[PDB]
Amino acid sequence: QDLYLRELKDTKLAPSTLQDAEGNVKPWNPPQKPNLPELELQGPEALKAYTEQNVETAHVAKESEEGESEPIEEDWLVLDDAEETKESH
Amino acid sequence: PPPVRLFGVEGTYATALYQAAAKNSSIDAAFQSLQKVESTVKKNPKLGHLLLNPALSLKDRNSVIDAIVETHKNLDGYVVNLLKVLSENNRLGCFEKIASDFGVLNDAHNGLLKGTVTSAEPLDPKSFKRIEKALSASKLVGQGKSLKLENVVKPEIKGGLIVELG
Repeated sequence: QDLYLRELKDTKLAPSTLQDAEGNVKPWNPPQKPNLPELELQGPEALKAYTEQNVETAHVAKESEEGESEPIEEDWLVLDDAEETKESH
Repeated sequence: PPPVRLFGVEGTYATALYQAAAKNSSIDAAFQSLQKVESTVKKNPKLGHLLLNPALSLKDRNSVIDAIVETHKNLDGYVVNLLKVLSENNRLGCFEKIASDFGVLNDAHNGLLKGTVTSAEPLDPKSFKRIEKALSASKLVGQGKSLKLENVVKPEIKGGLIVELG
């Protein structure tokens, strides 16, 4: 149909100008290529953790806590304390 | 049975007039007095349009109907009785005059604008609707070619919405 074919033409070659050709758009002043492709590509990381989300900051798992291998001082006091607690058993 | 019921709305009077007059011949005879009456009413801007007002008294309504009929024998036929009956039953029947015309067309003329994607104002006065339609359309396109503008084919709106909504 002419109304279909003409619509397809005006909506395809112009769609070519918008997307399929890097001619941006004459009717609209700011091209989306200088707006979306790189800066708004940081919009994904603007919503994400910037230079940190894609990066995934290095955080190595640490060691758990222990008694510093100290039986010279902790063992005797622990024994006395446990025996004192045993006085009401 | 009439050609098709006109779905009432003060068209009951016109439907009954068509049926009764169709008991007789009273076809061109009925429509002729009606056309003369409507022309007479148009011929009097006031007193014939302000006469088509609810405020007219019953004596006033009968008198106005009689005066309209007084234009010689322009009110010949059962249309006189119908006008008098409406004079007390329902004052306004100019739409009933158009409905009587519609019944006359249904009896003899038929036809209405097609449309589809065309806003043309043509007519196809023939009983059949499988032959003359194309000739009428092509003629009205190649002759006159008036303001048949629907602006654009609605399919433009259709495609625009279709693309714009995924």
